[PDB]
Amino acid sequence: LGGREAEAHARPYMASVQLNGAHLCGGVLVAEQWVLSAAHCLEDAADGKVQVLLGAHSLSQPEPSKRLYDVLRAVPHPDSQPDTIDHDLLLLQLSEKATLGPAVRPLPWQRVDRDVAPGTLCDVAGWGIPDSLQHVLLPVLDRATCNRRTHHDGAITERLMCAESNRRDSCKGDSGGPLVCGGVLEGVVTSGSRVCGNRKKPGIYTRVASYAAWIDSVLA
Repeated sequence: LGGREAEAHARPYMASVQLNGAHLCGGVLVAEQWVLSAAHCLEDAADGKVQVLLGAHSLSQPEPSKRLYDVLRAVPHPDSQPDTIDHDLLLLQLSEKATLGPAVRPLPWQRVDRDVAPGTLCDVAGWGIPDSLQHVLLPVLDRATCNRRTHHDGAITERLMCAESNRRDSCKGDSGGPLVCGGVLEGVVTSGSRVCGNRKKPGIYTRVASYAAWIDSVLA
């Protein structure tokens, strides 16, 4: 473990989904040629060019591991739609297998369909408003509380999970950012609301383990 040039990055699985050269959404490298993000990211596809940037820590600094990849195909869950929070997953296939290294490496995702224990501190990372990749450990909430914190609209299914969150988070945070617990991908954020108000809201993430068969079916 020594390459005088290429530097190691703490979160080598983070991918930046870009549109016309600017950060659109965070994503996670889950296989050499696949990046998982949220379907709502490709919402207002300005019809521009969409690419995936890997090996980046900071989007405003030169780094030897940064590499741009084009997208061969974008596969949103078949049941996702703009007016629902459900099945908000999106798999992007890169133009070619990503060259892996100290700054580029796939992250294992949870295939065992069981809830993350409430209270567990999970790593949420992404590029907010962007510069250096931002990350915070947020505690997972029990579904009961989350349901009541969402004003009880039964919006939280067993295919979704919740984490604590502050205001900036719910308005200035990465719109496709993963939720990683114990080094395993567990969730993908469902929010993208850019309107910053005083309305505090918990963080809602799509549980990847809940869509294991689908992810498997797509990557096969």
